[PDB]
Formats: sequence, structure tokens, C-alpha cells
Amino acid sequence: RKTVPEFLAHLKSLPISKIASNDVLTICVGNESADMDSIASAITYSYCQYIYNEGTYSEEKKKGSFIVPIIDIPREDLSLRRDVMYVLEKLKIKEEELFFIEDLKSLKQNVSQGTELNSYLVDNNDTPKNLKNYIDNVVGIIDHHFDLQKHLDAEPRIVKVSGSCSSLVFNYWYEKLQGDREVVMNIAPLLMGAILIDTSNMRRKVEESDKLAIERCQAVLSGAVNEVSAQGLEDSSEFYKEIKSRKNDIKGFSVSDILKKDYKQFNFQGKGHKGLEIGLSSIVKRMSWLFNEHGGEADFVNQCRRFQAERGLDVLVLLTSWRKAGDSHRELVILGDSNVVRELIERVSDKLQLQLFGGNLDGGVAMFKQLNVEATRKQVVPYLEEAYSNLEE
Ligand SMILES: [Co+2]
Ligand SMILES: [Co+2]
Repeated sequence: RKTVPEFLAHLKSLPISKIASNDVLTICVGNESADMDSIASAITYSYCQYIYNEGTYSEEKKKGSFIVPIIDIPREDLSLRRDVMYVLEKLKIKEEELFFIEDLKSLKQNVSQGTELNSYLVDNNDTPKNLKNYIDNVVGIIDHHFDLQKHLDAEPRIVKVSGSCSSLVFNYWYEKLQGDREVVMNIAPLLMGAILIDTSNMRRKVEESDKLAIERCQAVLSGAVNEVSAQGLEDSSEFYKEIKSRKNDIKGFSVSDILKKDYKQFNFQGKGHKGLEIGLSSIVKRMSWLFNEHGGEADFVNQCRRFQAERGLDVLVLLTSWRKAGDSHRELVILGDSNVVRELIERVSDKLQLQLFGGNLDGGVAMFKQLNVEATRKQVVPYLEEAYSNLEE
């Protein structure tokens, strides 16, 4: 019975021909942000499928090939997620045991040209745009984002409300594995890492899925006990503080690091036949902090413009969020051509309760306090998409 790192090291040890089956190589990939949820969800899916296929649950059922879990960033970028590093360390998962974009490229390359690369999607429900020339078919989906209504024949196809995608993935596999306690012990830090970060320690965004996943982990981690002590929750709380503090730690990173470490890119279609290429970076410190750590406002904005140019963006949006003395705060910063950015912001400013504090929409760079603190990137993107649909051309 291989542990997660043992499973990953086994995959790394195999020829691509023993991973593939009948000229199909199957992967599981999260979204382009490569956050805790995307990483935990992909590894969990792949690992649980492996245990299922090898065990007695899948008797009279059959088939099953390996699924390679993919993290959709360059290998070097992993260390920018200090929370994820901590969680991987708890399970003794080494970076050299993981598969990144470089590895997926090597897989597409070192396999036969006639081999199909099929993907399970977790933590998104359409293929990441950067992988659309690598992935031939989507074969299953487990996600908790807005349903784009693609790949309707996917098996499974779970797109449902959840604090964490990881909860949905775990509960799906837990049922198939008949609650296999060893699997639960072997994945718990990864699963709980995602659930607890995504729900702020089961205090926000909680759904039935997350409650059930947590209940299941608690039962296993406690073991046989005559009564339930406070220790389990105390341990979860200490674990949460470690992961949260590390997610909140971007000291020592470059501006480019900060912009790329929790980043999503979209192309909006409008009335015009050329869409809008837009990138949104989610950041855990406020603009004044970022300026102070990066040589001041001018230097920081220069680095943002460089990032925008490098990624081919019409518009770059920075979304900051933080907590101090119990209260949430957010900011929204936009960089782009003055015409497009003015129109976009004027159309979302009421909903997002935006208040200008720096720059000028007419200059193409403007900075806003966002008093709608409930609106995350998941909400801001559709608002901007709708705003863009109303622009003329
Ligand atoms: Co996110
Ligand atoms: Co997620």
C-alpha cells in the first residue's frame, strides 16, 4: 500500500508507455492558479484512483489506468505558495515527485505522436487555456465554480457549491473506497489544508460537502476513543494558523512573483470580433504595503506594466484583500488602455462600491478601495465580463 509520495515516486519511475494505456495518457489537472485546492484536488483524485484500481472495491468493476496529477505552473513557481510547501512537507512529498507544466510538455513529447492526452479536471470545468494544445479530451470533472456547461458527457461530472473543491473530490472517492481509513490518514493534511484555507477554518463559505469531508477526517484521525476531546480541533486550528500565515507571507518575493502566484487570465468576447485579454492577480497585502516593499509606487507600477506586456494583456487587474482587527478590506487596481478601463470601471463601480484613491482612469492606471468586501475574483470576473459585453464596436 503506497503512500502519496510513494505513489508519485512510482509514477516518476515508470516509462510513459506503462502510464499510458491503448494510446491514451490520462492526467488530472486543477486550474491555472495552482492554489492549495487545485494541488490537493489533483493529487487526491489521482492517488485515490490508484488505490481504488489496486484494491478489492474495484472487483467485477475493472479497467483503470494511472492518472498523472498535474500542477498547472512552472516547477519553479511552486515555492511561491509557502502554504502549499508546508502541507507538502507534512506528507513528505518532494518537489521532484510532482508533475508541472514542464513535465506535461515532456509527456506530450516523449510519448507517441498517435497517443491521446485525456484529462480529468478538478477545481475548474473547462481546460486551462494554457493547456488547450496539450489536452485532447476532457473525460471527467469535479468542480465548484460557475458551470460553463461544457463536456456534458464527462464521467464523473460534479459541478456543485462547495467551500473547497477538495471536499467534493474527497467525498466522491471516500464512497468508492468504502471509507478506507488508511487512504484518509495518507491524504488528510493535503485535504484539510485545502478545506481549511478555503473556508477560513470552517467559518466562511462552508457547504454540506465541506462539513461531511471534515466529519470523515475527524472520525479517522481520532480513532477509537471513548469520548471526543478538544485536541483534534485544537490541532486543526494550529495547522490552520501555519497555513494561513504562510499564504499571507509574500515577503522576499518580486513583484512578478506576486502577480503570477495566484493569477488567472481570460479572453472576454464582446460586440467586437477581437476579445479582451485580461489577467487578474489576487494578492494578500494592501497596495501601500506592496509599494513600500518594492521601491515605491512608481517602481511597483513599472513592474506591473512589464508583467502586463509579457503576458500580452489588454488589461491587468490587481485584487488585494486582507484582515485587520476582525474586518475585511479589499482594493482593486486596473492597468490598461484608458478608453477600455474607464468604461469597464464605470460599469462595475456601483456594484463593487469602488472609491478612487490613486491614479486616474483617463491615464489607464487607477486604484480603488473596494467597499463590497464580499466580492472576490470569482464575482469580479463576471461583473467585468458583463461590463465588457455592453461596450460598443
Ligand atoms: Co482562489
Ligand atoms: Co477551488
